[PDB]
Amino acid sequence: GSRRYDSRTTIFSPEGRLYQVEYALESISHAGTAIGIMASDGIVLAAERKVTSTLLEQDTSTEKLYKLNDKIAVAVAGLTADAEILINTARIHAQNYLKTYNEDIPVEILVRRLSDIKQGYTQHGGLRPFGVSFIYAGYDDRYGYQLYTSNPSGNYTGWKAISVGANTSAAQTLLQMDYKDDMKVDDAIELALKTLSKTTDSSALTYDRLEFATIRKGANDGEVYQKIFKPQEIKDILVKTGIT
Amino acid sequence: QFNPYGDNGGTILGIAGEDFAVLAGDTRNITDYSINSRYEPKVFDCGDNIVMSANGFAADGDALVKRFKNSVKWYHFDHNDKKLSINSAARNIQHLLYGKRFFPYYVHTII
Amino acid sequence: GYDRALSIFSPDGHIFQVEYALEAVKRGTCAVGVKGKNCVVLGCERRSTLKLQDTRITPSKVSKIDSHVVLSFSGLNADSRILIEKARVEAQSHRLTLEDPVTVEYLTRYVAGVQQRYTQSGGVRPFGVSTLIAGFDPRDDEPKLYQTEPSGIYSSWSAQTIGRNSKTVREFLEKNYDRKEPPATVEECVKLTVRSLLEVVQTGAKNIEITVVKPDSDIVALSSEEINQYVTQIEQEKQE
Amino acid sequence: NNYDGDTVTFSPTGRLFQVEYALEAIKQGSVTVGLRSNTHAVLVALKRNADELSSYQKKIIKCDEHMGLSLAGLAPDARVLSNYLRQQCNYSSLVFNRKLAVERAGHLLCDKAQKNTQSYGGRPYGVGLLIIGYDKSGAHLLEFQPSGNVTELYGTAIGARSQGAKTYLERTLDTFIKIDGNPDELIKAGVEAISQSLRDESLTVDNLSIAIVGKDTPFTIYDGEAVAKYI
Amino acid sequence: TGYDLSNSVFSPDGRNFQVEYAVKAVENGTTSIGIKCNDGVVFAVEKLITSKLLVPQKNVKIQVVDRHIGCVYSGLIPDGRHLVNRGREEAASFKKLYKTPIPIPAFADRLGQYVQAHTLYNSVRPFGVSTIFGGVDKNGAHLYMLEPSGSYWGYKGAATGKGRQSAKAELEKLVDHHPEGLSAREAVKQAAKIIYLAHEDNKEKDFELEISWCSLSETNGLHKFVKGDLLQEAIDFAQKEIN
Amino acid sequence: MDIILGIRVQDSVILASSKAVTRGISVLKDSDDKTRQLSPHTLMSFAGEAGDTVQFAEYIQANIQLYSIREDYELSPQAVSSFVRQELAKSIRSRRPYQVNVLIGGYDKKKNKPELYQIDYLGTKVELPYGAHGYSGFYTFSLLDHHYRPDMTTEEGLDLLKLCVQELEKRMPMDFKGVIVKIVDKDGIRQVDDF
Amino acid sequence: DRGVSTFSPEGRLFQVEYSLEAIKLGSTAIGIATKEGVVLGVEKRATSPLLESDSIEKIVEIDRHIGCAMSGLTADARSMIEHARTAAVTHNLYYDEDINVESLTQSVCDLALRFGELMSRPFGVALLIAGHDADDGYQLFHAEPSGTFYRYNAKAIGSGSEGAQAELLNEWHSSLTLKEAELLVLKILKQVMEEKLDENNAQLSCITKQDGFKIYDNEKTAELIKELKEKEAAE
Amino acid sequence: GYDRHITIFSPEGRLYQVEYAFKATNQTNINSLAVRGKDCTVVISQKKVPDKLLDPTTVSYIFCISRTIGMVVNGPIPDARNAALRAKAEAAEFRYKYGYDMPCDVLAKRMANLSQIYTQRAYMRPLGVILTFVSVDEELGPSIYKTDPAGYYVGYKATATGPKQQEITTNLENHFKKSKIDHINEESWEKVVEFAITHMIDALGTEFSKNDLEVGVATKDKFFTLSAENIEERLVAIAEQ
Amino acid sequence: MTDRYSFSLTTFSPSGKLGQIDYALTAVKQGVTSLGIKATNGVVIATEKKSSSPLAMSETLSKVSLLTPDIGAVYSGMGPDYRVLVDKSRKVAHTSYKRIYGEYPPTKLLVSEVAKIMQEATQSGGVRPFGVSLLIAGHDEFNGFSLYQVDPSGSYFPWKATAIGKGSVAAKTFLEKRWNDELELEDAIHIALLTLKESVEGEFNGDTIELAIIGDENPDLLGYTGIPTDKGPRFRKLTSQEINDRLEAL
Ligand SMILES: [Mg+2]
Ligand SMILES: [Mg+2]
Repeated sequence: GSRRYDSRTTIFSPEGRLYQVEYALESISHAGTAIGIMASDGIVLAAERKVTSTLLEQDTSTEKLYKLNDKIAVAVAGLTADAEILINTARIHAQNYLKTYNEDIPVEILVRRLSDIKQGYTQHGGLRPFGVSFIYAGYDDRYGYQLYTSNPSGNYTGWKAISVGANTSAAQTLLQMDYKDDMKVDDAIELALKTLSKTTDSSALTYDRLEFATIRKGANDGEVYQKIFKPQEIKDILVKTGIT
Repeated sequence: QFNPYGDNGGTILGIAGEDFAVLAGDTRNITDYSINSRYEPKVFDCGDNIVMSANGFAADGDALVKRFKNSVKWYHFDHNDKKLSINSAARNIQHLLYGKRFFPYYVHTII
Repeated sequence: GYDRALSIFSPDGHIFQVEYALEAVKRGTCAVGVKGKNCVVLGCERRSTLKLQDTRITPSKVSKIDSHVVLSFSGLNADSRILIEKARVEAQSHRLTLEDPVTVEYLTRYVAGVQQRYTQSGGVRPFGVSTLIAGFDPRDDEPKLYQTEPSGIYSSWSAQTIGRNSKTVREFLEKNYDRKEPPATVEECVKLTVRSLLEVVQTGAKNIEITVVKPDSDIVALSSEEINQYVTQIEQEKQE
Repeated sequence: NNYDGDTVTFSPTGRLFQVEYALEAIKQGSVTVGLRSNTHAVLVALKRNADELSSYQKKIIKCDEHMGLSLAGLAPDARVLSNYLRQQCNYSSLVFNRKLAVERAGHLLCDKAQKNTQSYGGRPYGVGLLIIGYDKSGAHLLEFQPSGNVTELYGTAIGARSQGAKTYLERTLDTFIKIDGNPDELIKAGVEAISQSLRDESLTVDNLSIAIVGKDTPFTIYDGEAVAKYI
Repeated sequence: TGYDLSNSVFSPDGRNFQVEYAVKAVENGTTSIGIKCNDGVVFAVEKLITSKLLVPQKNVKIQVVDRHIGCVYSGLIPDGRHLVNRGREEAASFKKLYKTPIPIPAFADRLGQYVQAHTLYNSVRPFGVSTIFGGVDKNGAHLYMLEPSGSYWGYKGAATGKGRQSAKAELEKLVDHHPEGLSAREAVKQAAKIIYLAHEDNKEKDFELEISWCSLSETNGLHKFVKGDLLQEAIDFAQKEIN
Repeated sequence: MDIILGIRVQDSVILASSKAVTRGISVLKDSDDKTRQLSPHTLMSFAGEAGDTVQFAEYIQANIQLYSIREDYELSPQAVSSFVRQELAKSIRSRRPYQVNVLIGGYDKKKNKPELYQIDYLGTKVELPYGAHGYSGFYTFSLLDHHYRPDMTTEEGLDLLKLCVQELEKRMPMDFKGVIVKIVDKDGIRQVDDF
Repeated sequence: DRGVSTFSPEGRLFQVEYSLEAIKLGSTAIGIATKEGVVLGVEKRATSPLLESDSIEKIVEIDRHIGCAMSGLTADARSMIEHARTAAVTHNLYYDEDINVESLTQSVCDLALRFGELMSRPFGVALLIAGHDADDGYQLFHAEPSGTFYRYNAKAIGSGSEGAQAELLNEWHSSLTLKEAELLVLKILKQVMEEKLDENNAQLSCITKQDGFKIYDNEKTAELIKELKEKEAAE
Repeated sequence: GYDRHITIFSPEGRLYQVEYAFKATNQTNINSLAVRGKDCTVVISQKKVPDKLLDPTTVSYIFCISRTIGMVVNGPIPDARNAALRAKAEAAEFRYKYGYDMPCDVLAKRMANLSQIYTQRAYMRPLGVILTFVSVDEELGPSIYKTDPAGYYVGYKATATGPKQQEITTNLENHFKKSKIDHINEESWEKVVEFAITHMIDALGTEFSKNDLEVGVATKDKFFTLSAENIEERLVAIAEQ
Repeated sequence: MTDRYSFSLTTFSPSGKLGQIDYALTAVKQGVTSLGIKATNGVVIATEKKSSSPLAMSETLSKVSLLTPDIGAVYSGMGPDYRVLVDKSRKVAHTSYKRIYGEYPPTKLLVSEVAKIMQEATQSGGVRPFGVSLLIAGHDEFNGFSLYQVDPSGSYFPWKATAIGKGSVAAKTFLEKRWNDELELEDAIHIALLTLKESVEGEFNGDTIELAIIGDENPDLLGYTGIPTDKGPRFRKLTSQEINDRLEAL
């Protein structure tokens, strides 16, 4: 019958790896680089759009950076359509928690459930895994500012600074060299932009090839603000850190 | 309004001696003030030296006996023709009866 | 629904998907359990290439299943979360119906049953995880340590190790663990657990996690400095 | 070859290889014989043991007071098919107060077997059955193959080396079909038939299995010391 | 290649090879025929006597559907039984909702659609039978033959199985000698004759003859098996005609 | 079963619950504890239909204990009360609803405050300085309306509780057999053995 | 690939034959039926010396009058044992009696072929089921993943089964006492085991009508091992 | 190469099973033609009964889908009858749900959608048939809509299907270049049937007897087929031209 | 029966490619050119009507479809796949938006629902991806005019102007030379007609070209009067004559 055409998406290789997870990770290694950096007073997410065109409408464009709620954002590396499926699931999950407990969802709890959904696709059902790696940036009143990543295996880990997509090996070396614990948000902004500048496969890093966002305590005391940067605001911060 | 029960009268009687037992019953079957039959047997040989009567609403009584007789047959099939002891029969009938706990067989049973 | 028999027999009588699940366990970071006279210590390796990691928030390798039992593992991290969640639910369910917390053997038997089930159900692959489950039964001071594997067999151990280079550290435990005289204290037990990992690890830094469990729901994870004190003591003692 | 992967595939010459492979398990099974007169129907079977410490596997299974069968091949598949028969015999008695005709039992087995030869995921049954019975039209003997084909016969045999017994019954037909009102002479004829399938091994007390059904004879099985009479 | 390993796959020339292989099972079977007459239909089949041990008259192949339809088939016998069971459900359901017994053209399409359904998926195999069937309804007599593809047409006469070529040639001569019509009684005799002629292509073992008929005048539009004297008379006519 | 009271003072929540269990014409038990510890700093008392009270309370206790293990963290009393209210609001439109009224007393260690929530069986939640379920509120609310102060100590809360229990013992038709009193504060939950 | 329910050209189910190969790799189990009871014994085979061998549980109670030993993929046995216990207890509930040993075995064997694309594969474990009932006395059965079960006077399964069965074929006779059977199980396990047999790497059990199913202490077995080396020394 | 066995894309973005289904369409070696008049729609198809044992009245590839809609099929009869039964069910259900007769173009779209699904879901094969639906629609007037195994459909002035379709197509093209209109300018369907037969004769280069054709006609509120006698009447009239 | 294809037919290859999506895009490459251009006061979408037979009536086959009163779509690739996406697109606009908020969805959210439908054909059991790329043009009160491209993978991008299909590489280059942020709708239409001529070798007129706009509200196309705040559809299909009138000024 149909058994003939089944690729068996959820089996081990003789070395004990999941082929489809490995191949999904190979797909992600060609996507635009996304970087996350955590400071004591905020978080930075910065991501490279994959070689754009001059006719693309950038201000209404969103391919890398998404809002999950008022306190949690994600940077995406992989198939955007796969990512949107997961993002909407995560948005609903956050709202269910708020409805149940009357408290905003703690960051790890949102991350765990999304990673469990990905894990499920590697173990049962015979469907292809999601070709997506996430960087989660968020705040809650237990751990403060937090960075996590998840990938198609549904494994997640926490970071002071991390990258996903293209050139993560080079990016991770550069982050390790310059990162320090007492670092502030404005220092992390410069670090993220400079790391992308050195690792990019493009001729030069310009405002039109970027998405940028911060999560800051910047407001009226003990309250957290998510700023997704408009194209002109990315252009300014590129001049202000001497990259263009 | 449909009432799924009736009453067919009749009286049954079981007595145990030292090395024997008897099960007796009248053969009249009735509804209200009418006689349906002057000879409608009510006590049955079910095999394995067991006799049974399920008295009251005769449709339920017949259904139960039928199910128990069938249970003796399958007891032989499933357990290499072992004889069904009277204590084992009694316990089996409890499950046949309690299985319809929320829509009972309207009978008083004696084996 | 997806129904395919992924775990099946091959001509030599082996189930390859279960054996390949074992290969995944071999690639996992090393884990070790040693039971003292009135304690159990679970030690875990953390990889050396993960700096810039935030240790405040990153998933710890030793998990409380209830207040008196812990679980560690080697293999796929994502797979282990599914086993830990089920174990946590079963432990609360056990307290709800029996009015008593699970024994360590009961909890182990539950997890291993779940592991076995996934080796002969349609449409699923086995777990790429082996576990060490340690703790104390309610109102009992005898320490317990069990091991489970992808196939679903489980058993009790005086001391055991799983994951990469476990052959080496099992070798060490087999010639340093005396059954007639188990580690008599918490200090002694931890030291033997750290000694065994220094055979395989690299640095006594954030590369070693240690969780101690004592009778009557007394479980605590050691800090870097406390663990580092043990490493310093062991280096100096090996100068002859 | 390229066409024997499953039951749902014809070969280029119109064969069903999984069904033919199921027929092969019947050929490896121990021999069993059936034959009938106008008053009685008889089964005889050679039972097989694992070694000298083991029991001899039972070949004969009762389906009702008036019907039963013997098997050759996968014994668990006989258990499944005889159970279905038992329920069908039982349904007929409970609902219609009617003893299931042997011919009807044959049709019901055929249709049940056939469903597993035309759908993906299934496999054919790996057992052959000889059904005997006595109903409103007298004695009957049926042969069932897991291809679905059921045949009514005076006598037959299935299992390894059954061609000897089959040849013998074909030569003896005119004589045994007339053994009426003499159950013992009909059985002796069946034991003669099965002896033509023996090579090296011979009939012993825990080797031989015999069953009979007839005019005033409920389906009954004889094993052990109850068959000594015929050795 | 590999276009023939799985049902419902089109080959590069638009064929379904699994259905063509199912036809091989049909061609391997015994000969069956149907003859249409003035007010009815006649069916006949060759039954190979494998061994003397087969009880004569007791392995009936021709099957009835409802009270007015006869069916016969060649190929895998169990597939035929499966198809007739489905036909009986279709006839009962029609009768239940519409009161009138199912007309023959209506019945033909019910079987046709069900046989065609088994050429649509790889999870089933095609039927390994060709079925000849018909009967009498409110519009008179109808005779049909249905292939493993699900294809069916109406017929003046029909044949299938191993001796189909001889039978077809023989049926065509019948239609020529008797152009204004054939009675139900000559049709019974002619069916015996044709099965006997068709049995030369299977001369190995000898055989048993089975005949059935539905006729307005002769059976009141009900399906009946030809038995006893009328069958013996048909056997004689056949014997006399071959020599 | 019958009476449950709660009062939040300066630094603690005091819960008092009657001890009688009464079936028909017989008092079956005079030492029943109508409470479950949900977490180290959260206590739930309950009253309502028989069987359902304890079944509901233990089901809640199991879920909060499951949460605590999974996150290695104690949910705030506000979060527990919202979870409990949702279960009751879910239940009121079930085939057979839980007929249970509860008081939840907790000390919020993050805010350093005691908190008292009253939730009826429909899922009607309110945060109050003092609360009660059933007929007990008809006698005790006016006492508490008079005497209660927000800066009261634990000892003052217990004396105010004595007035309430005395009024109930005087005017209530039923013999509820005294109360078990429990205090929830920063150090956890403890039982006042002499009341 | 191919279907899980495929017949080979010789008329055998591939998966069932392959599961029999996994059973050949199992540790040895021996059973011996006498008129005074049935003895069940097994090789424990701890894979490392730090494994606490009394946690190796290859002999199992099904009911007071029925015990069972296993060999092969022993994790597969747990759901079979669970079914057996439920079948024995359920029978007692429906019938106020003990269930026959053969009916219990048949119930376990009905699970065997319920695999396909039901469970995904056959069981990779064989059982020896020993017990007593009033109609047929003391009984030993060999339950296989083919769904077939044979009654035996004596039977060995697992890796040492070829050599052990040859030995049982000589030693078994209808008048064996229970004590003689115990010694005989120890002797034959001693022969086929790789390591030297002691009270920690082998285990005994039995079922008698009077006392039901018992797993022997290590001290009770230790005494029986000493008794056996003394028997062999005397000629 | 198992991309050739089910409806998934080949490396060149083709669906081979759909293409092979288009080839099954010609297996019967019948040619059909449809044209529109002022007040009617006519379809003609060749009829071939090679076997003398067949009842020729049951040999047909024209179907009465509803009282207003007719359908001619090019392809094997089993797939044709499958399509016909479904279309009958769809047309009747539409009338029940929406209270008016299902239009010809709307049925065509519906049947094309089912066919699209067979090109996208693996478990279903395409039907190896082309379906030409005709009617006189109460809104659109005379209508011809044709559906194929790719799930494609469109309306036609006139159309032709079968192995010798191109011969007929170019013949029809050359006629509408002369006339410069969308239809056959004629009152009676009889003369439109005569036009259709005339132009099939001239394009195929063959003569037809009354048993060589089958004819369907759609007029306002009914579609019907012609008997062999009605066709003979039509053939006679052509001969006198 | 039963659909027993409960497994994915699109899977990752060792290089990380999803083969079926790549092949679907190849089907789109071979399709007839379509394009869209955004102006200050409207949007235009256009494509060639590549008629299959001269006997076919090409106005019975629309490549440009109204999805909502202010949203339209065009495609390149497989037509039948497009036709069923339009059915589902029209329906999801009602079930997941209009029946909830009592108003039509904004362009980006309808595009998002179509995208989801297309993503699912790439992961769900027993299906292949859709062999089309869509251009979806629309207007809504709070976002103004917009133009989106949706691909077989489910990805979608906002464009100032773009082309898809056969001659898309040259057409995109042609559009980059001509586009600016001050274009009025009539200029955008004129550029749309110029761009499309480059890819049409045959006849080029109001009967071979299909063109639609999102522009001003058309109160004449509303069907009723009385409710002053209902002002009519912004979607409008240009007639054959309207296109011919603009080809003389070309
Ligand atoms: Mg309230
Ligand atoms: Mg398909």
